[PDB]
Amino acid sequence: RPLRLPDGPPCSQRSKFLLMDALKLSIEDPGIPLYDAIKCMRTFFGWKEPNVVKPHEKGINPNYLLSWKQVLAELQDIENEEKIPRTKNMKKTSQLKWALGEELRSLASWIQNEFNKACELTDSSWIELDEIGEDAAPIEHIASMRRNYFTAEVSHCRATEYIMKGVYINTALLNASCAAMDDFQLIPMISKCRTKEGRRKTNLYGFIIKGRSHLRNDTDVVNFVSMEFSLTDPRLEPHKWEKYCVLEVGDMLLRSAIGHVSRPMFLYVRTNGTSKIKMKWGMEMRRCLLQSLQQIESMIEAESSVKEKDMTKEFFENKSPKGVEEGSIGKVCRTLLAKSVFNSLYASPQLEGFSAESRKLLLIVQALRDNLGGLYEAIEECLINDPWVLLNASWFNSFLTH
Ligand SMILES: CC(=O)c1cn(Cc2ccc(F)cc2)c(C)n1
Repeated sequence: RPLRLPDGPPCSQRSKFLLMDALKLSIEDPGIPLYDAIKCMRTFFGWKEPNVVKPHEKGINPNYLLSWKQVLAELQDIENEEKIPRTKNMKKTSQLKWALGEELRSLASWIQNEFNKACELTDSSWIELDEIGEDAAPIEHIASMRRNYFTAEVSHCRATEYIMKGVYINTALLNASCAAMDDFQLIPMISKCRTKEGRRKTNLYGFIIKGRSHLRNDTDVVNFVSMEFSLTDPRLEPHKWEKYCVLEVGDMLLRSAIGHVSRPMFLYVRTNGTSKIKMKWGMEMRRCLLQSLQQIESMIEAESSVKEKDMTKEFFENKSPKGVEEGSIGKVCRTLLAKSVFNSLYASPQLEGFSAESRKLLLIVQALRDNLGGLYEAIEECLINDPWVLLNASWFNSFLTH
C-alpha cells in the first residue's frame, strides 16, 4: 500500500532564502560586506522605479515596496558619506516596524525541480581543496585520496553554493543579533567563489533587514525581511510564492541561446524569522559535505572488505558492479550531498518524524520482499504541507511500486 499524500492547494516555498531562483550581482574582487554590496549594486544599470507584480495576499504590500525603496535610499546615503561605514542601521520607519513585527498542501512539481537543480554543476568552485574535515592531525593516505576525489566532484556543485550562501548569511545574522541588538541592521546576502580560470568573485544575492534581537536563549526568534534578486517571473508558479510580495525592479541584458536578450529583474520580498539554534545549524552547513563524504566512504569500505583490498581508486574512477545507476560516480556524490543540504535547508519535525518512521516501514518491506496500519498513520501524520517531506514521500512510493 502506497502512502496517501494529502490533497489540497499546491505547496509553497519555505526556505530561508531563494534556491534555484536566486540571481547574483558579482564583481571580480581585488572584505567588508557593505562595501562589497555597494560595488555589486554599481555593476547594474538596468534599475527602474519598482512596482508590485505579485502581491502578498496576507501582508501589507505598500510596506514591502516602501522597504525596498528605503534600502536603495539608505545605500544612496552611504555613497554620499566620505567614508563607507562598516555597517548600516536602518531608520526605524513605519513600513519596517510593520514588516519586522514591532492546513493540507499537495505536492507541486517545483520541489523536485529544486532538487534536480541542487544536484547540477555550476561553472564556479565554492569551497577550497581542504574545506572538508576538522582533523587535528594530518589525515592518512587513503582518507586523503577519498577526500580529494569527493571534493573534485562536489566543489562546483550547486548544493555547495547553497551551503556557503547559508553559512554566510547565518553567520552575519547571528553576529548582528548580539552586536546590534536594537538596530534594524541592513545585512547583505553574499557568497564567494572562484571561476574556472582562477578568478575570485564576490556575489550579492540581495539583503536582509533584521528586527530587534534580544535573544535570551536558543529558541528566541529574531524576525527579518529578506529582499532577493531573481529572474524568475513569479506569475508562472504563483502557488510557489504564497509567502512573498514580488517586485519588478529592473531589466537585465543577457547572453542566451538566441543572442542578447533583455529580461525583467524581480525582487522577492518576505518577512521571516529564525532562532539562535537554527542560526548555529546554518553556520554548520559545511558538515553536509562531511556527512555526504562519509556515506560515500561507507560504500567504498563495503566493496573493500569484499575484495580484501582498498577500492577507493576503482570506485571513483569507475573501473562486481557493472555501472552506476545515476549515470556517474560524480552524480552519486552530488545526489547524496543535495539530500543532506536539503535536509538542512528544509529541516522540520515533519522531516524528522518521516525519516524515522519511513525507515521502519522500509526494512519491513525489504524483509518481506526478500523472503516472499499504525506505522502508516505515524508516517502519514507527517505528510501535511512541507514540500521536502512530501517529495521524499513521493520518492518512497516509487521505492514501493518497485
Ligand atoms: C531606482 C532604483 O532602483 C535604483 C537603483 N540604483 C542603483 C544603486 C542604488 C544604491 C546604491 F548604493 C548603489 C546602486 C539607483 C541609483 N536607483
